[PDB]
Formats: sequence, structure tokens, C-alpha cells
Amino acid sequence: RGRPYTLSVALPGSILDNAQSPELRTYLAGQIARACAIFCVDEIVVFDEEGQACVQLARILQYLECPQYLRKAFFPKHLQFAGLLNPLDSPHHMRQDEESEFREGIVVDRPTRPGHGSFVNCGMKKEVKIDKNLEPGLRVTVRLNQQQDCKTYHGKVVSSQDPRTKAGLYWGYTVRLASCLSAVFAEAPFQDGYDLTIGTSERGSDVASAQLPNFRHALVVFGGLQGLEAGADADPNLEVAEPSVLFDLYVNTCPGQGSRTIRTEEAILISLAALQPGLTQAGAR
Amino acid sequence: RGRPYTLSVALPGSILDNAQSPELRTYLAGQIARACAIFCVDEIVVFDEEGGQACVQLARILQYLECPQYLRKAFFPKHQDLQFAGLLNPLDSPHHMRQDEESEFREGIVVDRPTRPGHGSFVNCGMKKEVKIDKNLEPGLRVTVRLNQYHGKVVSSQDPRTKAGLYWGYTVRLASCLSAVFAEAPFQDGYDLTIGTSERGSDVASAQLPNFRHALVVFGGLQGLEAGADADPNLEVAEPSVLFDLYVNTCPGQGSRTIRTEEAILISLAALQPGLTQAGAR
Ligand SMILES: Nc1ncnc2c1ncn2[C@@H]1O[C@H](CSCC[C@H](N)C(=O)O)[C@@H](O)[C@H]1O
Ligand SMILES: Nc1ncnc2c1ncn2[C@@H]1O[C@H](CSCC[C@H](N)C(=O)O)[C@@H](O)[C@H]1O
Repeated sequence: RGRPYTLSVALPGSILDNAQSPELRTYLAGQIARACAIFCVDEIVVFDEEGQACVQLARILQYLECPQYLRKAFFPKHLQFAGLLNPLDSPHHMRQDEESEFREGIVVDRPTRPGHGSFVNCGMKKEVKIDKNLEPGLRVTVRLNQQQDCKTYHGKVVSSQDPRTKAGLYWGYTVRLASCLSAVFAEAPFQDGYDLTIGTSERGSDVASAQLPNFRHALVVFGGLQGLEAGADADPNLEVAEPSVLFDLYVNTCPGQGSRTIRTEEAILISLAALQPGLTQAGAR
Repeated sequence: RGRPYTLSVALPGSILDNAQSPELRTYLAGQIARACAIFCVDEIVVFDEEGGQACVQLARILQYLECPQYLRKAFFPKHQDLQFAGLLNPLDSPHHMRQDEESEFREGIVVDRPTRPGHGSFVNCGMKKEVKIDKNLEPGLRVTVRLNQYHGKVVSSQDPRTKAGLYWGYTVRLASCLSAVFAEAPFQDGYDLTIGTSERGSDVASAQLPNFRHALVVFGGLQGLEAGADADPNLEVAEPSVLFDLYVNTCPGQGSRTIRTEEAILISLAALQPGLTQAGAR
């Protein structure tokens, strides 16, 4: 039932600068968030391929990922427009009425006696009581007890990776800022790093011909208006050459494209669709 | 060399009504045009899923974007539906070339220049000079011209594709209902492969596409293909799958509750691309 692999996507913040209005800038950020949610992307890495655009993108991505009942707690907000344009509707974004094995919550600032556990706002009709003693303001994943007229529901804090790794549920993404293209690779949140890296380009090899190797943590990387060339050339930590040398695979995911250029946000949907069968097979236990 | 098959996409004009501003409405139309151009779609069918304004606005934006830039003044007077065209992303298709670019074919408009029966016509093909052709044609007609390898020959508009393998844009068709998508196909034998899309469809990974000549991929709007099927008095079906050769979910295990039509076109045409390419080949 569980999914043992992760999928990360990297792209440059600069793509917001190419948007033609403030409204379209915000919509574009939403397009990115939605593409990643649709394809059950676990991490979005926003890199500086050269600042403002990177930070604005990352913040919108985080806001959209956050369950609605937690947003006012984590975001000074009103971002509200971005959320209206492109809601994720992901499995952790359930309504108060819906039954769920897991829920995201925030530990509430309640005066408690040491050792007596904590109270969590999981967006339910009642607070959830947990045995772990945690600081108010932390975001946690709670597994609700199967057996529950008490003042609270009861649950236990579990790893935020449990819904995916144990139940096969998509549970949103984390957003990482990277100061350059080398940092996309170097500052992976996995000890082992990304063991399968895939770059994308019209100059890549045919995606249809590639055999994806078995993997645990995949990374798919996208460029902006000037391709992965911009990021590669700007970073002194990286080999000076065409970008294909920086990846395990470097693929064209739309053979015979009928437009001269495919935009980053279009390419993420096309590429993740093209790679989905392969990633599913190669990532399986 | 040539590509012997066509690919048509159908969707409801009603999706423009779900856009949250006038500017986003125009932007969304452009998203449809670009998704179709990227995938070398030859025809976009805009249908009325209620069984008029959204459909006409979508159709007009699609046609405007398809038209080579040097012919837009001739074919597109200023209109309210195109007031936000500046926010559109150009298609940058093969027939959208600059004046300096060498090309085997160019689109043109026959122009009013002195001629006599039998002495042919002149065509504005966007080149430095108007192009002389041997065929007598009325001014104002759009034609495909094969340049002599400033003289050319008017050829079938399907030659760039069928002979040279070039994507050459799309035609736009309005359909008054879902059944008309099928019934008013511009091909004599109709669409011989029809593919509907839905989260309730069978897994696209198991689909086996039969050899085909004219493929059709159909998308619903906010309420799915159920809406158009239900609203059309020419159909009396329980659910939409029986209208199609294949009825497919193209994004297994999707991580959002709903995939919007414009997202789904990109995902589904990507998912089907290997299959379509293989099954349509000579
Ligand atoms: N055919 C294709 N296959 C895979 N990815 C593509 C693609 N076309 C565009 N992309 C993705 O979309 C991004 C923006 S398009 C970049 C265009 C640039 N002229 C260049 O030389 O690459 C690219 O960096 C790549 O990540
Ligand atoms: N998983 C999926 N596979 C294929 N097409 C999909 C899809 N999800 C959405 N679509 C396409 O996008 C359109 C808009 S989404 C429609 C959702 C509607 N609640 C319904 O019951 O269908 C659909 O009509 C379909 O053409």
C-alpha cells in the first residue's frame, strides 16, 4: 500500500519575472503548485539561476500547500487571491466532516502541566489530545485513534512521511529555496541525496527510449526562459559545459513539439506525465 | 517523411466561465491554444455543453492565435473578445515564420492586383514581395503556397503535414452539442478513433490504440463529459464512456481532487502521445 520513493521538482524563481501582470504572476505560481500536487510531488525546490521572484514563488507555493484551517496560524496572509485562483485540493486538505486516518494540525498554546501531553488543532469539531509534550505553534501529522462523548479526540503524532510511506497517500510538498543550481543537488533533505536526477530540455534525449533505474529519491529539474544553461553557467561550483553532464538523464519529453518553445509551467505537466509510468515502476519496492 | 494522420481535440467553451477575471478568461483561451499547438493538434472543436458567448469568445481567440501574424490585419478586425490579446502567449508554430526565414511553404492571402483570366494571381505570403501564382483566385482567400525551389504554387493546406511532416496549425470548429462533435467531423469517414477523458475512465497505461487515420480526444468542463452528454437530446446514454472507442484516466493516483480542463489537455496529450504516434504511423 505504501509508496517508498520521493519525487522532487526544481525550477527557477525567475519565471515569475516573465509574467505580464501582477495577477498573472500570482496565477503562474498557482500553476506550478497545482502541477506538482497533481503529480504527487513531495518537494519543490526553487533556485536562483542568476531573489525577489524566488521568494515570492516559494511563499505562494507554501501558502497553497498549507491546509486551509492552518493558514491564518502560519501566514499573515491576504495570498488569499492565489488560493482562490489555484486551490490544490490535496488529500490533506479535507473538510471538517470528512473521515481520515491522518490529519495535519498545529499544537495549540494551551497552559499544560509538564508530562500531560499536548492539544492539537486538526481542524476537527474537537481538539485532538496527544501524549507527546510539544511546543505550541508546531505543525504535526496526527494519526487519529480508531476507537474514540469525550471533550477531545485522541491521536498520536507520527512522522509526516507516514501517510505516504505507510498508507500510499499524497500528503503535500515541502518547499526549499536554493541559492544556485549546485545547491539544488547539494542541499537535498535526504542524507543520501537524490539518487536519480533528471534534467529537461528540448536538446535532451528522447524520453520514450530511456530506461529509468531503480531509485529512492528522484529529482526532476526545469529551466526558465534561457533553459538550464542559465543556471549551469551562473554557478561556479558546476562543471563548465552543456547541462546534460549535471544529470543522470537529460530528456526531451515532447518529441516533435509544434511550438518553438514550451514554457516552464507547460513543461512540468508534460514532463511529469511523460515520466509518470517510468517513475512509478522504477520507484516501486 | 509525411504524417498521414490527424489529431483533433474537443472541449466545451463553458470553461471560460470558470475564469476569475476578464484577463484570466483570455489567458485561459490562450492556454488551450498553446496546449493544442505543442501537441500538433490539427483541429480544435469547441462545443456547447448546455446543448453561446463563451464558445464564440474561445473560438475567436483560438483562430486569432493560429493566424500567422502577417495575415492578422487582413483577417481580424478589432473586437471585444480580443481586447486582452496582449496577455496571450504566441503559438510560435512552423507556419509563423519571420519575413527572412526560408520555408518550403507559406500561408498567404490572395490580393487585388491587376490580372486577366488565365494569368493567375498575386498572394501576400509575408515575404518582401507579393508571390505570383498560376491559379486564378478571388482576393481575400487564405491559401497555402509552395515556393518554387517570387513564384509559387497553391497547394492543399494539408500538404505541409502529409508531405513534409510539418505541423501547420489547426482549424477551429464550433459544435452546437456533444453529438455534433462526432456527427459534423470534417472528414468523410468521421473520426475512426475516439478517446474520451475522465477520472472515471480506465487506466491509460492499459489502453491499446488501434491503427487510425483521424483521432479525436474529447475533454469535459467543470462537471465532466456527463454534462454535455446529459444536456444533448440526440444522446440517451447512462454515462459518457459508451460514446467513445476508449475512455481513459490519464493521471493515475492524481494528487488533486480535480484536474482542470486546460491542465488535463497537457497531461492527456502527453500520456497518449507515444500511442498516437505509433498507431497513426503509415
Ligand atoms: N521538449 C522539451 N522537453 C523537456 N523539457 C522542456 C522541453 N521544452 C522546454 N522544456 C523545459 O522548459 C524549460 C523552459 S523552455 C527554455 C527554452 C530555452 N530556449 C532553451 O534553450 O532551453 C526548459 O528549460 C525545460 O526545463
Ligand atoms: N484523471 C483524469 N484523466 C483524464 N482526464 C481528466 C482527469 N481529470 C480531469 N480530466 C479531464 O478534465 C475535465 C475537467 S475535470 C471534470 C471533473 C468532474 N467533476 C468530473 O466528474 O469529471 C474532465 O471532463 C476530463 O476531460
